[PDB]
Amino acid sequence: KTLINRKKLLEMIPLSTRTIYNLEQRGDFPRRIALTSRNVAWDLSEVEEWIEARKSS
Repeated sequence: KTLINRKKLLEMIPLSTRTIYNLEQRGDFPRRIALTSRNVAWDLSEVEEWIEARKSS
């Protein structure tokens, strides 16, 4: 339903861009979506699900 940008993602998750990228490459963070070859975004629902999964470990 909703795609969020880097700024909103970093406002939600207190992590740096580097750590989030490394987590994505490890398969441990929702993969960014290339809206274009210049624009990226994250599915809000997947970010929330990742937060809950971290809360449940």
